Amino acid sequence: GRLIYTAGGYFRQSLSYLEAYNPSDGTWLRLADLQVPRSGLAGCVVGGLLYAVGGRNNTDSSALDCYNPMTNQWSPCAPMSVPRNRIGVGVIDGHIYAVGGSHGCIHHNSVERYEPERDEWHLVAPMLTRRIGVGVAVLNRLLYAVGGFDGTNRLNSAECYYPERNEWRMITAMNTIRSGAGVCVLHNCIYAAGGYDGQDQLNSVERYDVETETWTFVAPMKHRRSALGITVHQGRIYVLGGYDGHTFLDSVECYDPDTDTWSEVTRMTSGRSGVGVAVT
Ligand SMILES: CCN1CCN(CC(=O)Nc2ccc(S(=O)(=O)N(CC(N)=O)c3ccc(N(CC(N)=O)S(=O)(=O)c4ccc(OC)cc4)c4ccccc34)cc2)CC1
Repeated sequence: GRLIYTAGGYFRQSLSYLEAYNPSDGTWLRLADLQVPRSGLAGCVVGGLLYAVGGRNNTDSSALDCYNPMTNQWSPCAPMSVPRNRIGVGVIDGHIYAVGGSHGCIHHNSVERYEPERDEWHLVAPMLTRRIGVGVAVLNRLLYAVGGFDGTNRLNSAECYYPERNEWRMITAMNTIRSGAGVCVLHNCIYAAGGYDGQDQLNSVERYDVETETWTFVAPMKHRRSALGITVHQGRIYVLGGYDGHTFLDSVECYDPDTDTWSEVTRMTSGRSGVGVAVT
């Protein structure tokens, strides 16, 4: 079936593991290592290929790498215009948007679009706010950028990028300050799980309802975590690993909306934070 893929991460050092999880049977698979270990990166899928974007290696990375699940092989792509650690990523119409992130102490508000048909990156309109450790979600061909750190403030704001118009507009702020949160879209809402509010790692979780332009809380996860991996598979949310203030988790929790519950459904081969994640 489809698999949940987790690339890179951090446990004492930057990692190059690429493992895949099969929710239809609880199995883990070991795939080809990343050529350079990275954490703080994001994953996404376009046309069957997995992409590892940005992060920080063993200095901050502008790398974009493609993984073919059919050949079990990694291949370099065109690099981004700038290094982007703690990057968020979305896909619109087969094009990868790289949002925010950091290069040393520069906190990006810039955004660039990658086209796989050309192996080219191009800058689009910059966000209204600099954000590293920013969650990114794509709903209704709109790209949403949620939380993060702007270099001075941890943020609870969120903005919205309009591709046809090439512009950003703020939207309603979350109830909670969140950097390094997990953000995805499940059943036409934006979900923001976990994060770091400035003093603690969070386990709260709020979804945004576009119509009501409201953020409302939902059942919190069992393990407070930041810098977690997140994805959606067969109508549920999966959060993977992360840091809870003391430990690098190996926990994988699964949110079911209909029942509004978080189950623990497996554990990673080892505990880690700062993984990129995708499903294909
Ligand atoms: C310098 C002194 N010191 C401090 C800590 N320490 C132990 C340690 O370092 N743990 C540790 C914890 C995570 C990693 S990581 O996942 O790999 N990584 C760096 C990467 N790119 O690899 C990242 C760090 C911080 C982030 N956040 C946003 C943001 N802008 O900071 S955050 O989640 O909100 C946060 C977490 C923790 C926190 O402290 C509680 C505050 C905010 C990230 C967000 C998204 C993706 C990666 C992030 C690596 C080591 C050793 C030494």
